[PDB]
Formats: sequence, structure tokens, C-alpha cells
Amino acid sequence: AQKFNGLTVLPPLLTDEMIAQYTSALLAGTITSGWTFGAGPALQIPFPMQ
Amino acid sequence: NQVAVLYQDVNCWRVYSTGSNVFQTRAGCLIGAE
Ligand SMILES: *[C@@H]1O[C@H](CO)[C@@H](O)[C@H](O)[C@H]1NC(C)=O
Repeated sequence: AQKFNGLTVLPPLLTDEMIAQYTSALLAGTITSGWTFGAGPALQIPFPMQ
Repeated sequence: NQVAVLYQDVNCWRVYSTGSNVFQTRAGCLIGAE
């Protein structure tokens, strides 16, 4: 603490709340649409058949 | 030719010349935008 001499830290661009959103998006796509959403529009498919 | 200014670590109120349109963010304080 007390910032010592003229040294700073600066904040990151993406906050931790937004990062967690991105990972959650990937989980939804792979569970529902398999790997189809990696190229073109997403198509649904039952999980046991996948 | 319009601009804006960002102050790094100030509780914007040590700033000297300020008018309206003040706003404090996590990074610092910004004057010149709405
Ligand atoms: C900034 O000023 C406000 C009002 O003067 C005060 O409540 C606050 O504790 C100060 N510091 C920060 C980090 O907001």
C-alpha cells in the first residue's frame, strides 16, 4: 500500500464478470448443438445421439 | 476538433478547472462526455 513512489497498476480492459459470461456461452453451444456452431449456424441435436 | 480528458487517480475533487459533464469511473474521472 501507500503507492510508494511514482508506480501505478492500471486496470485490465475486461472485468472478471464479463469473462465468466464468455465461457458460459461456449458450454451452451457444445451441449446443445455439438460442434456445428463452430462453422455456420447452430443446429440442435439430442445429446445421446451426439 | 473536440476532445476529452481522463485523470488517472483522482476522486473527482483536486481537479482545478472543471465545469459540467463530470463522471467517475473505476479507472479514474472523465470530463467531456455524457
Ligand atoms: C471520494 O469522495 C467521496 C465523497 O467526498 C467519499 O465518500 C469517498 O469515500 C471518497 N473516496 C472514494 C474512493 O470514493
